[PDB]
Amino acid sequence: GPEEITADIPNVGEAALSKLDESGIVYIGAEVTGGDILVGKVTPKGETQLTPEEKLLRAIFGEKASDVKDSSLRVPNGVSGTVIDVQVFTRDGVEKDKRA
Amino acid sequence: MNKEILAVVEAVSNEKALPREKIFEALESALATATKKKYEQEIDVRVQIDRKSGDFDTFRRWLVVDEVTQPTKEITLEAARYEDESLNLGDYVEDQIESVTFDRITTQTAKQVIVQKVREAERAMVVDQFREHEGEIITGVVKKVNRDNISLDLGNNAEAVILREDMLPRENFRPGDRVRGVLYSVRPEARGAQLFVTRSKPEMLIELFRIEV
Amino acid sequence: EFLKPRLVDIEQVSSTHAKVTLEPLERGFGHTLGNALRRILLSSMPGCAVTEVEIDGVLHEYSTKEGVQEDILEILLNLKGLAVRVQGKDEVILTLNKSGIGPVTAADITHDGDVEIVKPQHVICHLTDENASISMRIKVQRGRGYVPASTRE
Amino acid sequence: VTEFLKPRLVDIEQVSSTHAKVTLEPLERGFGHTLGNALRRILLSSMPGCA
Amino acid sequence: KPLVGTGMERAVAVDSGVTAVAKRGGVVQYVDASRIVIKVNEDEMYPGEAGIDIYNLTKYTRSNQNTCINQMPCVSLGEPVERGDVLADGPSTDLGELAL
Amino acid sequence: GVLKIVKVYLAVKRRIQPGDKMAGRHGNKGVISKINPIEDMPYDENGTPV
Amino acid sequence: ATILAEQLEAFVFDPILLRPVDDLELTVRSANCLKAEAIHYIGDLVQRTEVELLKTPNLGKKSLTEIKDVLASRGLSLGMRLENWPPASIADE
Repeated sequence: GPEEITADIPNVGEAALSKLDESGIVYIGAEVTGGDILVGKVTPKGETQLTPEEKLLRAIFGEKASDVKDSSLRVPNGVSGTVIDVQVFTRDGVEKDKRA
Repeated sequence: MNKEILAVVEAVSNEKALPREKIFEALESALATATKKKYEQEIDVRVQIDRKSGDFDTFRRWLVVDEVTQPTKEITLEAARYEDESLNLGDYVEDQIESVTFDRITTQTAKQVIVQKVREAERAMVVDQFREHEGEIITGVVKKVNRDNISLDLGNNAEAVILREDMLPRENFRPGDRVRGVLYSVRPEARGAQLFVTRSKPEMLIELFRIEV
Repeated sequence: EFLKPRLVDIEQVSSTHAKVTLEPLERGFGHTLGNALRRILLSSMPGCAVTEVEIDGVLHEYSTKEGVQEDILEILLNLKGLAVRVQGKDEVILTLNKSGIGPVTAADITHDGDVEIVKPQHVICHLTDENASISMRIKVQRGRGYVPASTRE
Repeated sequence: VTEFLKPRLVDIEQVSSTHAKVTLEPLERGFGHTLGNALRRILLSSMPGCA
Repeated sequence: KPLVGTGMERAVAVDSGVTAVAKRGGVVQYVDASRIVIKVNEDEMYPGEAGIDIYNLTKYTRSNQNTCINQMPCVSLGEPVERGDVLADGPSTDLGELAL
Repeated sequence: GVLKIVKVYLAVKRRIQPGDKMAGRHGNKGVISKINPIEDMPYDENGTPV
Repeated sequence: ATILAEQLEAFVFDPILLRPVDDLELTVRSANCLKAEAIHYIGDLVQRTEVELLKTPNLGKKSLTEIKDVLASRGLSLGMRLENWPPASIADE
């Protein structure tokens, strides 16, 4: 399937997602550090392995296989800054989210 | 009432004799843990265990007291006057509910927390198993060699730790050898019951001669 | 039995700078106390400069506000050069409100009961329309030396 | 705002009794030179004595 | 500015394209950090298309070498300007000169 | 095969530090080697540090 | 050092409780429930016990949740009692 830009992201908590809005893209003006998250993007999972406890969540969340792994695309560091301008371009046909 | 949990209850290869219902609560809070971070506190292990339901909705509690400690679980009789004094002193009367923590996502972290809860249950089961015997003249085989400690592997997936202070000075043991002694640790140890044997005590060779003659 | 220095004359020849005078001194102590007190006065003296600014309709410091011919960055430099005395506090919050065509001088700050501006002719920015107004909060605190933004919102 | 770092002399590593090597730490940034220069000019220029 | 220049700074500043050179001279009407409005003098002015010019300056945006190509307005309000004259200084300019 | 492109502009403010390269207009290059305090500078008989 | 020193001898109360209930982190209706008894500072709210606050219908269902939520921070509603306003550190100076 396609990817997700929304902020419902695995493996992260409040301390990362406090600097994002309700739709993944960082605010205009949020002074970030080296290695925070600017755009939240989730799809990296490929295919690893599972176990008996991994198959226990099969029929309890409507997830046939429930992927196999998850890690919201988080960025690097070495540079500080202040986000001054955000552009969002949308290929036509795709649903515009609330920030677009 | 999808009845998935009903048949998921009766798997029941390894948790038949183990507390089934407690494992559902375990797995349910594990589905609720994983990616929660907002709310007010965390979740709630306590949940109305409705066997029929299967997916017991994590319910909260209010715990009637006469004190002001544990703020989200505090009632008094003056606050029970709004309920027409129906509440008595000391009850755990639940007056709130909770939900779940999601999707695609949060459920291999829920798989991960489901595994965590299963592991905790397994630790409790191992503690009960070691309490069944409570120290006996059992043998074992060394597998790992730690600093001033010897790891032993028994049967039924059981491991025992041999202290170097309860061992002989010159007599040094290694992996592949089989030693036998009397354990004296099955109660409070560390995340369960670390089988601590003592192959140097007198009672150790009390049945050793009895095994021969 | 060394002669001891005593302050004799404080010639306040202008409003900014003065000429204090020490007398008498045995020979050799002139350059010693001179270099020593010069290096202490330049090194570490308690000043009263500014730390935080919150302009009202401004998100980040690189933006522009509708109706003021300087950027928000230039307003921050002009507020960085603000010469202000505080009397009985650690930190203090000054409030600025100004509306109308013309400059926003440093005397347009609503002064508290102890803060005292020492140069009220200091320009900050220039408002340039009939209904276009800035309204900011300024944070002024004590300190010592040079504390940049990268060390310490 | 007035309370600096105040030092104490950490060792007096001395050779024979009319020679020494006295250290001082920690001093605030830029004060090593002003105390070295003050003590140097006072010792080297104006001490009481007889010859 | 350069204290010791060669007088060649104004040719390099004006004859490049980083400053906002006035097209028709006149009287400034509205200065702002975003825009500059020139009212065109009557002895320079078309009969039709009544005409007061608007210069939309280029605020903080990315150059190719990751510098900050800014334009700052350097004229006051009510100020006369002549044809062929700087209105907004660019990056590394000052009053129409070239300050590297 | 792309849904949407998000571009974000960070705006770093780089000051000066030991290691930058400054140079005049005649070929006198140089790595700035130590950012001294104000007091250590050679001053003249007016008071101004260089 | 003695010479250089002799050449220089001619030169040389709980705060959130006293803070207003309107200063609380929650929404203003939580403080307004206390303000129904004209109580604006959290110290006066502490002067009565929380059960005594529960004996008034000016407190609602979400207001009790707000009460526990504010009192969880160990600043207010711990069943306090003063003479009128001031303890020892609330002294006149």
